[PDB]
Amino acid sequence: ASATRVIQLLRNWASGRDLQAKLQLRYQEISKRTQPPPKLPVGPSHKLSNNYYCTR
Amino acid sequence: ANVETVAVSPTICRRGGAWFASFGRERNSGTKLFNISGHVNHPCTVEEEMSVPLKELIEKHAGGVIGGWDNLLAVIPGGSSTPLIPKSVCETVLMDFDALVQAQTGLGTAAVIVMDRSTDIVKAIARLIEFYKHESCGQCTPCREGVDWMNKVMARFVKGDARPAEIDSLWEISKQIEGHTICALGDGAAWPVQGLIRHFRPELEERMQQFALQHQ
Ligand SMILES: Cc1cc2nc3c(=O)[nH]c(=O)nc-3n(C[C@H](O)[C@H](O)[C@H](O)COP(=O)(O)O)c2cc1C
Ligand code: SF4
Repeated sequence: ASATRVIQLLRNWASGRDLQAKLQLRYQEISKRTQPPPKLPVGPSHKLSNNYYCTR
Repeated sequence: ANVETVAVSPTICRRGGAWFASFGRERNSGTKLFNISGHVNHPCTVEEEMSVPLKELIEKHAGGVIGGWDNLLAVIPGGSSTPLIPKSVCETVLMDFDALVQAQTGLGTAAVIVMDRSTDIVKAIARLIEFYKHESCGQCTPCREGVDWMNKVMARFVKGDARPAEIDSLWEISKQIEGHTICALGDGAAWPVQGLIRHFRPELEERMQQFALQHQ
């Protein structure tokens, strides 16, 4: 946050806890809005043999 | 009836059934015509007693394998429809129905095709599968579709494009053709790939390995 240190002290004394450690507003620690592409594995029934449907 | 079966009958009648049954093992009676072709010094057609061992026939009537008996790679004993057998089996196997059935290869038409150690076995089996693809009548679904499918798969196997898992897939595909068609042409197409996979799987695997390593 952009609050001055006196206001930080007043907030921490009024609430009784250090508010600057755990802020309600999220600033820059969240994930990027652009992500690399995924790969997404397939599954257990994607075999080429020994995979007759009557057995599963 | 086959022409050989019809043609031997008057001689059997004249000389008696006992004379014909004196040759060969039990339930494997009589004489037989053999066509030895492929990698032999003297490919030919001969008449011989039924249960003659394969090695004796090859080295006596066909002049032996080209380059010596130690140069032998594989033998197709009864025409294209029979599974091939490696050199280790041909040392003691006999040329009749029962012994070749116990060798998982069958006697067929007694047409021996000899492939030496300079043979690309995958290419030979793929050529046989191409023959069967060109000879299928197309009537029933398993032959009409699956034989073409196996032809494409074996063509890719020859280069090495495939992955090892596909080998098992190919096996299953053949099993889906055999016993599910109108006539026995489907069986005759399924059996050669089964023999090739049974006896020469490392060759296919190393071909795929070399293709992958060459093409990143
Ligand atoms: C695809 C296919 C092709 C065949 N071609 C011949 C052939 O060209 N000549 C032959 O004698 N039998 C051929 N047969 C086997 C015949 O069924 C066989 O001739 C017939 O059963 C005669 O029986 P026999 O051997 O007791 O005389 C073929 C079988 C199949 C499945
Ligand atoms: S198995 Fe026989 S009947 Fe069926 S498509 Fe092949 S040749 Fe025709």
